[PDB]
Amino acid sequence: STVYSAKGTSLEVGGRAEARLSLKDGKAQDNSRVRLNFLGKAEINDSLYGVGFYEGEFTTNDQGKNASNNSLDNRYTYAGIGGTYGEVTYGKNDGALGVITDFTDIMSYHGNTAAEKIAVADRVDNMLAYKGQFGDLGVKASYRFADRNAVDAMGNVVTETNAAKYSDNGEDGYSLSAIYTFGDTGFNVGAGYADQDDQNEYMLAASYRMENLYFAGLFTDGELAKDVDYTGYELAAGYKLGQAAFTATYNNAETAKKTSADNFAIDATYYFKPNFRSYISYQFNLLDSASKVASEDELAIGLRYDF
Amino acid sequence: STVYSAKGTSLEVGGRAEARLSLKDGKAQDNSRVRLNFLGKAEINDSLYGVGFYEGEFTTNDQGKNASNNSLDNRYTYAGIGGTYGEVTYGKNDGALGVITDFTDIMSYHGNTAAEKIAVADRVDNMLAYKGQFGDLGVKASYRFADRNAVDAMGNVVTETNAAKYSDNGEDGYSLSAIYTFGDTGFNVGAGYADQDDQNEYMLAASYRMENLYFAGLFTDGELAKDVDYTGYELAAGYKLGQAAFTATYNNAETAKKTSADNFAIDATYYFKPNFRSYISYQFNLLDSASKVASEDELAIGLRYDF
Amino acid sequence: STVYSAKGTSLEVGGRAEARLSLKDGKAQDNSRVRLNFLGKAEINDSLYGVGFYEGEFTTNDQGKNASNNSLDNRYTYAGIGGTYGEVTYGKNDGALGVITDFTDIMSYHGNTAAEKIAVADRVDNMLAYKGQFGDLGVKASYRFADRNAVDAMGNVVTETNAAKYSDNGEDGYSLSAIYTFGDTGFNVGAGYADQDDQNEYMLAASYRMENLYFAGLFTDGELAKDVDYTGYELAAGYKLGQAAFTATYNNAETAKKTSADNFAIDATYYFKPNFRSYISYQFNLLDSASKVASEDELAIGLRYDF
Repeated sequence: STVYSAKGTSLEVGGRAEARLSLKDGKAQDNSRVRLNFLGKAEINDSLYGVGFYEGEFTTNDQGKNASNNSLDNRYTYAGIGGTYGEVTYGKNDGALGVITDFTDIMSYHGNTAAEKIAVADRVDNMLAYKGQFGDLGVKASYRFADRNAVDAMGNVVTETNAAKYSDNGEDGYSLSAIYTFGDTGFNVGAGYADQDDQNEYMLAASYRMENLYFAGLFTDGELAKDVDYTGYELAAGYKLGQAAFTATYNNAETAKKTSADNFAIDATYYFKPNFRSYISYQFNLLDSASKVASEDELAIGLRYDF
Repeated sequence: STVYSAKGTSLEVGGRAEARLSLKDGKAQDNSRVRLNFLGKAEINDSLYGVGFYEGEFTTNDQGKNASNNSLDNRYTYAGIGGTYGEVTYGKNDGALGVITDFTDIMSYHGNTAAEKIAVADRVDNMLAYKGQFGDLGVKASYRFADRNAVDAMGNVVTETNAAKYSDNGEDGYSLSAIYTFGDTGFNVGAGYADQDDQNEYMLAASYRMENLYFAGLFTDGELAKDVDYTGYELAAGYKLGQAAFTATYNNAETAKKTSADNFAIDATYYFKPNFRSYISYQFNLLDSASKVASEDELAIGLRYDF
Repeated sequence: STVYSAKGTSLEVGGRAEARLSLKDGKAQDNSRVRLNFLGKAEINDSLYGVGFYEGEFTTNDQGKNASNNSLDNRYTYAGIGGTYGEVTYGKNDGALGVITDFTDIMSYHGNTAAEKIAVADRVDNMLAYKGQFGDLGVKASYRFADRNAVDAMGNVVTETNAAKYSDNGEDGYSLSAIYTFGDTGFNVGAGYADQDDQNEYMLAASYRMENLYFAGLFTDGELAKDVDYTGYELAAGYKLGQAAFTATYNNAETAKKTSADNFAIDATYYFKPNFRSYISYQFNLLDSASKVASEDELAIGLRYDF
């Protein structure tokens, strides 16, 4: 029953099977998903290595029939090289700000509703991505090229068979972030910045962990388009008791000077094993009459198996 | 060349590569397919475990060119928990009646043409599924929630950005089945029921196995819509001689009081190994002038490798 | 962390993660891709075996947003049987001429621009494929059935529910090739032929390898439609120095009596390990004013991890 890699010294296969039931106004939606991933690494010498990575996400939307479900999202497709000076990759990979949004994104299902990341800062293709650790300072960066297109003699996009010349879409950008870990103390701070076409943002964050408790704060500010502001605040707390972890978050965002998210959420997660867990979560959506839909609370129940 | 699971104690990778040539009126169609699956299990204690499962189906339809083939069907996406009282899952998984249709679904390619299962009884998402064994009695059940949707102030389906309130599609339902195995004797009986919106059905079945022979009967009856009956009958026989297994079935169904299927089929399957087999099969389609297409016989030839 | 095959004695998992940056007129396109493959083999006796194979290709096209990327191509889906007299498969697999085009297709990214293969000769479904080695002679062949369709009483394609009779698309064809290896000398010659509907072609090739050097020639000639000629020429050279391999090719094709490709290209590839390599490549496109687009040079940079 023995499984081998064709060419590598080794291959790590991972991902999840994650059953998720969402209840809003007593009505049920299946938000379940599978992820499959493949990680290969080639040691070159004891200070240099090559890496390759894929991850896909697979869902269903039957709507009451045994349908054919052709739903795939290639979340990551990259190769890279790393070693003494860090790691650099090309192809769809994470920008710089995810490690900052992680300060307050601690829940099983809810949270992360007021820390919007633009593409170059989040996860996107046609991008070089860098990371490295220098003592207690963790750094990330990315640079994204604008995407080549083909245009007619008037400059409109057409098929390469019938085009006059190449142009591009102006979607270049970059991101940067740093995190300082204060020795063994449990304290971290973080910051980052990103810029792409008419969008820019910065983030600042801090956190503390001590034994069975955790808390953290996050501030996000910038512009999602020309003269369209965005500002967001999140706070987070966590408590561990045996194999159970309980979390709460408060998230608040405004967009174009109007409240766009306002949510307090709490959950309980039970770890039967490190890779098998159940959870239940409730999000109080505190926007007023926002339409009724935009304001509905959410109950979520789940079971998560990690491969 | 060594392959590891990222987080699990173990991972089982399975599926098939199955070459299938279909001939009708001397004209060939490629019905070949690949299935890939991933099964993870986490032992919690010696009476409790967690489970996660994915399976996809992958085909081609070139029609004479070297085409790009984007054909995927996520057949199963689920997690569950089981142990002393049985197993329960959420996400796309089997309803109760497949283990009943299996009494007569014994051929490599043909058969199973007069035992139609509705969605909640077959395989569908937004569904809790249960199974367990109590002595010689095997039981299954499922319950399906209706699917949440979003509607305008007049109650028509629209995008959640522009909706007034949540509603649903009324596609709730349930299924149940039981199978009794009569000790070591080779005798089994089975029954089940399913109900969803305007559809309901029941099934009754029996089978006998003794050494190199097998035979079985199946009866299906109910409604596929309001005042639209469905009744189906199947009989099956099987004979094993060395590494070859030969099967024959007769299947007959009526729908809205008219004959909709009438097929006698026979095949031979040779097991070179437990996981590599060839087959040939012929289906006599006995409907009269039904159009010519609806009445054509089918010859099928195949080769099946299981991973 | 242990990974097993469900039913096989063993399973080989392979493929690649391949980062590729393409630059034309200073404008960047992400041509990166992942391939995943699964190869199973069942030994029957010491002169007979069964085989099953899948391979998929997975890409992204974000165009500056963190998009959902549903891009899959099932490149191979087949099962087969082989042993003393060779191997035969059915389902999407290679026709006969790829092993001939390989004489001059030696670069990491460029080359293979003037050796066009028709479907039955390239890779296509509804096809039997054969290969075998008889002393120093390597042979391949394939035969493709025309694809069944369903037509109305006037002979137009419609759904099988509403059709009168079955017809087909006339897309039958075959291919054949042979390669003679002259003992230990480093010399090979090759030839092949293919025919499908209104297309036919032949190929002739020769190559020499000696130590750190390689060179080769390829000639292709035939018709891509009724009274639409195609002729192509390629030359190739290769030099290895430590872990670096350098290649150059010249490719020239005419179609309907006009020059359709004219490219000289050169590259360098560094093998850090057998399964991890970087490359850089430049293609001089020598067509004149062809539109500007059709004539642009290409710089390509890459990193390739093989699983």
